[PDB]
Amino acid sequence: LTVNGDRLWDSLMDMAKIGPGIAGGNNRRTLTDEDAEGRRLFQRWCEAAGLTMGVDRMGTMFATRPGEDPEALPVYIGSHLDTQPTGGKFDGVLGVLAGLEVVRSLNDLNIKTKHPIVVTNWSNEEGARFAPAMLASGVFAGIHDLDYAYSRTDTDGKTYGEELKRIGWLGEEEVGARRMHAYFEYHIEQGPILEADGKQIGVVTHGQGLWWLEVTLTGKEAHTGSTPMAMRVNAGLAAARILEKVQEVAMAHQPGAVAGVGQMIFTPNSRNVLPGKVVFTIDLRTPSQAKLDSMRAIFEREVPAIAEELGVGCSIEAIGHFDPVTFDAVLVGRVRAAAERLGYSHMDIISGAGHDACWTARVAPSTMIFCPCVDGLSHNEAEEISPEWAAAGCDVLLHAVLETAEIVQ
Amino acid sequence: LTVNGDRLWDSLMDMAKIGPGIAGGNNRRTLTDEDAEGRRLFQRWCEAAGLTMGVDRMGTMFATRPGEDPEALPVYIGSHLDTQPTGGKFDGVLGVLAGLEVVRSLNDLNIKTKHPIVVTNWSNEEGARFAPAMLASGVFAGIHDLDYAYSRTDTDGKTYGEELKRIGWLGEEEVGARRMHAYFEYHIEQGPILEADGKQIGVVTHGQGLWWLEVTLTGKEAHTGSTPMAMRVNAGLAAARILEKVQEVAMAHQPGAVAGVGQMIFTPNSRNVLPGKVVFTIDLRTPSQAKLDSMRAIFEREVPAIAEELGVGCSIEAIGHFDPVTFDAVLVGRVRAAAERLGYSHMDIISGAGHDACWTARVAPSTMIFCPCVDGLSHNEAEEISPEWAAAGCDVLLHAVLETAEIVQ
Ligand SMILES: [Zn+2]
Ligand SMILES: [Zn+2]
Ligand SMILES: [Zn+2]
Ligand SMILES: [Zn+2]
Repeated sequence: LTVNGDRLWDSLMDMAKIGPGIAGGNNRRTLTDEDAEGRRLFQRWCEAAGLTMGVDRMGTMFATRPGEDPEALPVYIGSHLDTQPTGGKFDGVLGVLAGLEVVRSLNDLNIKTKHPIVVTNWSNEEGARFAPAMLASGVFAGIHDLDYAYSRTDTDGKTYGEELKRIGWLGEEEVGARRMHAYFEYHIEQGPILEADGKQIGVVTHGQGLWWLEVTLTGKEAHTGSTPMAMRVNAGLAAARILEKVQEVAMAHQPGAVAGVGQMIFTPNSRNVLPGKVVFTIDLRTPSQAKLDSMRAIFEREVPAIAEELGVGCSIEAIGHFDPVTFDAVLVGRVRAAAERLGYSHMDIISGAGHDACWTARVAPSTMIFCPCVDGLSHNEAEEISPEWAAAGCDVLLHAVLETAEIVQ
Repeated sequence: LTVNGDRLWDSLMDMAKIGPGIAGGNNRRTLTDEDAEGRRLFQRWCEAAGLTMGVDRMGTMFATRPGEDPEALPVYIGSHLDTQPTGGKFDGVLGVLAGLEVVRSLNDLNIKTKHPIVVTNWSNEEGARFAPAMLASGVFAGIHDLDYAYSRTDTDGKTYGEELKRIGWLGEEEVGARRMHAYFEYHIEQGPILEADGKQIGVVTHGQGLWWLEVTLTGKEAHTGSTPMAMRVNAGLAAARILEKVQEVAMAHQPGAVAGVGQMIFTPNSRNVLPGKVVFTIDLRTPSQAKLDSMRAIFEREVPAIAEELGVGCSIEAIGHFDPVTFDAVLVGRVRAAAERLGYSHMDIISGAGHDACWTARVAPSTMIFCPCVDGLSHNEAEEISPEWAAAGCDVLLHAVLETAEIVQ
């Protein structure tokens, strides 16, 4: 049994035509008109494949294929259609549309299952327009209330909840109200491991835990000409030395830990004035609870000490956190076995990023499947997979789901 | 014997009322309409003091007080009325309005001079809106042609030359056509030295030379979750290590050198994506030619080696440069002597920043006078001096000018 990879591929290219970016990728941020366009197209496809559409109060979309057991809970296949402003075509979209290809493959064969199958598009997974990321799955898994989620505002000062109403995807359903037999998410690695190790299938075992530590450094705004070295209070240098320490800390915890900085903000950011304020986020991740606690403790001690070294003030706010996630070992094994059975090359991998699956794992037996991506490139328009990679993992998805939903024939 | 410090102070407070900033300072950037308003008020004052106004093709304003010798070249008293967006009330303004106070004090006493005195408001000294700084004095001293200066455009894409015409300060006079007997500029220190050493008067002997080395680092945009440490090409860490090098190089060149970074720009600047591009300016300065060449050479060699260490691409563009300026020893001497005779405390100081004086020094015997400023604060709305500080240095200015222009009696 396999999926129609050509049909999968075509769907990916059709969805990529909505909210196209500036370089062959996508800018289809959550709750834009472009996102509404993608939602509608997906719904059209879902209906054409015999699925009934449910929508929750966060706008998550649940497309149900009936099971033959009316008491059986559904096997959910989820991801997200929303993208980064420099979005790739495959991040998120692959998982959603793989779920759709699974259905279509089951419809082609008239397969009946005991469990219903529900293909799921989570609202605002990316957290690019409204933070946090994984916002709708967050409410679903009880991580935060609807109120909190609704009040998230974008860089235009519009709220999530207003925008959700504006495009008319404020659904009827209570968020978190569905119980899942199981949850699968198929996604690109967003990293270079599978490609570099030549593996078609990443058997996701865990998701790495993280802290986002937002560091605000307070310097003295001082002309870089007229201020002698000995009288500088240099928040940019402090930031710099902290970035070194972050690298040193990450390296002391190898293997299987990361830390680094993506976002750095100097104020005023003039060429001839030392910053009054420097803000940055230390992103530290590991599947190892001990390493995550250890890096976080180290940062809490050393970051202000490095600031203090330069007379720079320092406050640290935890703006993101979850502990390492263990995917359901039975579902993991199904994915591993299916990859073996299908003759695909495969390895076990840690999910480096968070996904909606990391939240569903709290309320439901959850796992993920990875396919490779070229050069580990993600969150960028040049993000690439082959149709062969797309289909390989969708095949593993088909098998793992069908084993879980249970074929009636 | 002295200036009216009350009248000086009042003029400062009147000028600070035009294009007021957010917080006690000024946003009266060059060739804004509020710049035009400041120009107009200064002209009104100038005319009421018996000065005739000339304007060059850059909009520099030259207010002449007659001399008794019709062949004598003028003693120029210059600064600028344009401010940083978060400008202080005193930067530039003090010099121009001190020139006006000198005139008024000479008029109060009906003093005649051999040399005419010209009060000068240079256009776009700050270089906030249209870069570089010292644009009008630059053209005056032949550093750059009118073409280049006119073609400077702001962040809105309006050109300097359009804007100059818009406000109707495109003057008749050929830029650089005036020959100066002498040039004085009275300016705040913009640094903490005079304040820290309890001196009222900075006798400026030299202006430090500079290089501005804009470094563009090319990294790999890579998710900070999904990318293993060993596969990162981290342009932000490269930037960090370069900032540390910059500090270590600065500290090796003490005494009498600076280097540091005010401007840092990460792209895309997301929390979960390592930058594809980091741009920053290494601002390095010293009155020592040897140390300036040394620092420059060391950066040109070591910055790419730091980048190469991390696999980061590196490109260095010199975006600004002038050599150390020696102010005219005779005019320096007069400033020092006038401070001594008047009983003000005083020290020799190096101009940390560039000023219009540093360009006039090419075509004319030039010097500067500094007064203190609170905490070295400049290019910020909380930039502060006392009326006492303002007046002490304007007194030294009156004496130095009158000795140079020569009293008739
Ligand atoms: Zn995703
Ligand atoms: Zn993503
Ligand atoms: Zn100035
Ligand atoms: Zn200034």
